[PDB]
Amino acid sequence: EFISSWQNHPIVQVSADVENKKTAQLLHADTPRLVTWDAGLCTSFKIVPIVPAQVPQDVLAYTFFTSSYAIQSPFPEAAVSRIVVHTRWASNVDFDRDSSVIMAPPTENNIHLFKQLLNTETLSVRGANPLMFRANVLHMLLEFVLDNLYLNRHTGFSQDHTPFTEGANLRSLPGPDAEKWYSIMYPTRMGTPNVSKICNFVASCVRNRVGRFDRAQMMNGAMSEWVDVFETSDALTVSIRGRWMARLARMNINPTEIEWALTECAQGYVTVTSPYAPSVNRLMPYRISNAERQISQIIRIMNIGNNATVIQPVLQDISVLLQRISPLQIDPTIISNTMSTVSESTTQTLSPASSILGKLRPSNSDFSSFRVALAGWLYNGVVTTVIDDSSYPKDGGSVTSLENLWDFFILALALPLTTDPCAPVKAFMTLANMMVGFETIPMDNQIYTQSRRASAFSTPHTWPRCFMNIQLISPIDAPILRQWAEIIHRYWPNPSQIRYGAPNVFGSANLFTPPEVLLLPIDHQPANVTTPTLDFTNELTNWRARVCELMKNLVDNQRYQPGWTQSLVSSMRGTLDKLKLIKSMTPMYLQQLAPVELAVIAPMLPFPPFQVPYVRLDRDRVPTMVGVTRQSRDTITQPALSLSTTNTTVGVPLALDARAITVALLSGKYPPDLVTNVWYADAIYPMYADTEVFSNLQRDMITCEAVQTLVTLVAQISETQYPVDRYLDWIPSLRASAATAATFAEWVNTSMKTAFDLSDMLLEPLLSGDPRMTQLAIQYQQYNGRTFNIIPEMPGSVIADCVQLTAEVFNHEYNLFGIARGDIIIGRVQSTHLWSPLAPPPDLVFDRDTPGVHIFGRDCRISFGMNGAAPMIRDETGLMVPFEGNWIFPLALWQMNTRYFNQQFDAWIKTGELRIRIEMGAYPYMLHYYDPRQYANAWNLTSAWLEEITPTSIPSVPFMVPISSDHDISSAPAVQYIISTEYNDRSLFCTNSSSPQTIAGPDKHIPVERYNILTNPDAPPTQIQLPEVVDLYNVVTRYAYETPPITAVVMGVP
Amino acid sequence: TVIQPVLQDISVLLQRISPLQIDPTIISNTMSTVSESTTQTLSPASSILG
Repeated sequence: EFISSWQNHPIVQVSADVENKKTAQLLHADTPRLVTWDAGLCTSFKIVPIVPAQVPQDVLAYTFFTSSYAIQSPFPEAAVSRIVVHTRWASNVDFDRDSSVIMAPPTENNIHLFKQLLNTETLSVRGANPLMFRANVLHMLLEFVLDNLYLNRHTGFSQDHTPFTEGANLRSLPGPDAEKWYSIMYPTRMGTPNVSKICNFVASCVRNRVGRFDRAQMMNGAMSEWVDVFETSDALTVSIRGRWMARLARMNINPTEIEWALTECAQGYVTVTSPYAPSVNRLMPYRISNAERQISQIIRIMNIGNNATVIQPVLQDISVLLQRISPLQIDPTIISNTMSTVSESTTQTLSPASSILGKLRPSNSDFSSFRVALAGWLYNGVVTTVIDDSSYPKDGGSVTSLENLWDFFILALALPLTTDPCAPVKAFMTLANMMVGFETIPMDNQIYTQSRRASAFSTPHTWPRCFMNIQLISPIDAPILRQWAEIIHRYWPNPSQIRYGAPNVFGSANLFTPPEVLLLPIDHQPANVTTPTLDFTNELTNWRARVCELMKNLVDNQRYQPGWTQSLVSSMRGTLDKLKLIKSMTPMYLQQLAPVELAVIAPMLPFPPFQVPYVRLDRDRVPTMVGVTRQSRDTITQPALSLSTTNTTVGVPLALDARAITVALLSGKYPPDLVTNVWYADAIYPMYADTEVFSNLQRDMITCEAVQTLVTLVAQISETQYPVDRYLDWIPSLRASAATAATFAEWVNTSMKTAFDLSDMLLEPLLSGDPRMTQLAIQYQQYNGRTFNIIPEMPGSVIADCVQLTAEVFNHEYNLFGIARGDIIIGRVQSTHLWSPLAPPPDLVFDRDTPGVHIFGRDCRISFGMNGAAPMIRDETGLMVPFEGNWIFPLALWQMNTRYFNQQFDAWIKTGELRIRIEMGAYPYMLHYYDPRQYANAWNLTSAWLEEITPTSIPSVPFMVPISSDHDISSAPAVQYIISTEYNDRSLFCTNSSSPQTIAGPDKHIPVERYNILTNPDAPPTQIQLPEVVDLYNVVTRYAYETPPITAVVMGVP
Repeated sequence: TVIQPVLQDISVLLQRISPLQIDPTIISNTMSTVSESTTQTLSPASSILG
């Protein structure tokens, strides 16, 4: 029943997204589209006709005008012409950034541009909410900048064959119908037969500044490296592209340092070559500062925060790569062969060999879990590999059981390879549990007694006193267990370090450790031969030997031995002896080769290593918390102060299988004839033909760029802690809340993703939380309380700077963007004069300090007239006044009482002597031209505008401006109601451009300062007049650099 | 029985006069979890959501 319901499921949007695919993002990220080439004109401003020229006419014969001879003109030949922004209206690009900003001529409505952001509540299609004008303008400027990120392309030239120029070189545009461009690029090339405006302007210009200006021809017979040309353009886009190219050039590298980096990162196992001769200036933008890498690393950490499903596939990928590169493979039969030789009697009820072989079951697939355990060493910051619960004995076990003895053996060998700091305590408590009743020790309290599950001891606070202080364990009452504790303290592996990477190209994303440094939980000792042979001088070999000796002492104890038959004792000790001297090559591999492989692999990871120091037994330095922050508290501004109380803990444990790791430790063999320097040279060679790392570097650059853009943009509509300029305060804006900021940030993120062609997700972790106080930091804390924090000092950002530059320019050229500044005055003006309403005569306007005015505020209230008395309204001073004179309203005051005010004031405004000034700040505007010789009344337009005002939306202000003429005309009355407050008519370009002069109506010659290079013989060619006046004819640098793939220039030696 | 309608009606009136909107997707996005801890059942993030 035309109630306009069921129009609400419209534009109201959706933001909630299910994001289980963090793994896909982490394993591979889309590369930004950095380099793009533009072959067209580096301009974004278009001159358009508005009113066709008065041709033919009864005054001048048609033979005078230039158009009658079909001569192309650099400028429109029209009665009225104006300037309109139209990004890339002449460009010819290869990749589209799909962020165009286009308006229509002011005679055509342009309201839809300013209602694009937050007018989801606006009903009318012709209206928009003034309070989001600032946000809409900021979005428009951001898209304006983004659409212009292109590199100018060098096309080609041709010498002139006509006397119009002194043999200049003219650049040829690509694409079809290139004829029209030659008349637009070079205004000075036109002939000057007439006295008209265009001909006069051209004749008053310099003649040698046209076409090609300078070039750098390096190689005879190849493309010129770059050129400089005089051609139509705008200073703003030229500056933007210049700084963009400057950033790209700062990011450049050359092949020689590339081969140096690749040689370094491969540890000398791979040799690559680069050419040595005059090149052609390729462009390979891959070098970025360490700060950007740290920012990207922190963002990446915050994604995988406290989630295991996101990190586990990374570990499997690393395991697969390691298995692909490593020379170590499982010996199928070593354990069975060595255990089949022990001697035993067939009359025994038990057989140690049976039990051990039953527990081992070497399924050959155990090296996968061994490899993931190895990979865990690189990410102890977020992932803490631990032994699964199921590996421990079910009820706690007992030393009298053979099965429990073998379980203890498996756990004892498996534990030292995990990244869990609390591992040694669990190793000790594993035996302590089995030894209960048999042999006792003092524990801390009644909860964590000697009979707790060994896996329960997980934090430094639970470390038993007796374990840290050996003397508490009685050498008489507990010999075996004291011996075990001494073994743990004296023979646990010592962590070490190793250098890796190529910092001068790849940078370094290390946070809590020095660059190039990679920590290990095992001491590394480089091998000095390339033909390895079996050796027993290893940490892990000593560990296994000590464990076997401890078991042997346990069996032979006189308090425990008499429970066993002598034959069983002999078999057991023989089995332990066999296990002691097994010929497993894995400890050698871990001590000598594995660190080299990790160092080789690490720089090529998609997720660079993130480590915290390994502490052997210093309970004071065990890390207990790793946190990141993305916000700041209420009043705290300095990140070093709010970091402690605004961080979110990050980390997650991962479970492994002790059986598998023990099998790996026991059954490793090398290929029958191994020569390491050949094996690795053969294996590593393919894997350094991968260019994913450089792509990751570019992605990292864009991440920080976007973060800085977000903070700078948000610092405009709200209040933040960072210093920032402010040029758009005069544009009205609402009192922003958290929700408004979140919506604005979502829009910014969408725009940036679209512009650079990113299909994955960007900035999302920052969207959660309030974006008005963003800050990036990270810290971790030891057990003793000493804390360490890292605050990456934010680098620059070209896009934010360019956006601010365009905003600063907008503070002067707001007319060109279809925006009028100031206020409006509503009042009847009837006369035959021809002044433009956009440039009203000074006497018609008034302001707050004009004598005899009335200012009105929040207390609008009206007393109706009675018995002929005039109605009255209350001034802000408490005076009662009639409906006449000059008033001043804040606009919201009219918005909140539209209907009442219309009904009360329209008659007096139309016919009486009432004039009102509405305070707007800024507003879109519309033009309606009219014939001066005909009667014209503008009351209908103003009436519609007034009546369509809504407490949420207003429509574009309509103006009625006369049409300029180039010959004598009659006059006719005109009734005007709306005039602007100050000058707002900077958009106009020329009037009667094809005629000798303008007789009636507003007059305007070609803006001379827009062509300062041509008009001023003394100006240097490279002068610009920003931010006050944008020029329309500049010196443009066009490049011809190559962007070859990495493998095309650097080829390895097989 | 006398009290019940009064409180119910005032609750409804407050519910559809206030600008506040209750949106649990805030909680869901902040936790940003489906089911962590692939193998071991204990996962506090899933537990609190449940």
